[PDB]
Amino acid sequence: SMEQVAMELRLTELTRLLRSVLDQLQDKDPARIFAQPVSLKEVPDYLDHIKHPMDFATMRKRLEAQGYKNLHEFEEDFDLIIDNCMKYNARDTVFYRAAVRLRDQGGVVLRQARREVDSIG
Repeated sequence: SMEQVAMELRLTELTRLLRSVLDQLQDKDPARIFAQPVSLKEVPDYLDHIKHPMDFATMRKRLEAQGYKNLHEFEEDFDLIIDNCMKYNARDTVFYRAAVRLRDQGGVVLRQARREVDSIG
């Protein structure tokens, strides 16, 4: 149907906008602490601690399969990156502090993205 295609064009445009959002958030992690999944080889107990791991590469695969239906879903995954890190690592660690900084800096980007998603439909 023509409706199905119009829907698909909106998903595609959302995917375009989320890709740019993703790039901007990832620039706020110049150390690449959140680039890749936590290694189960190097942290064998990780899944005893963290039930839903997340990282920027895993978000990027979902993105390019057009697997985010709305900004809320995308934000949930971004928040997992931050929240997982702040639970697993202590406050006095480079990792915890990197999450805080990403959260604070990401807030600005996400604030405007929400306006753009509402605005452009």
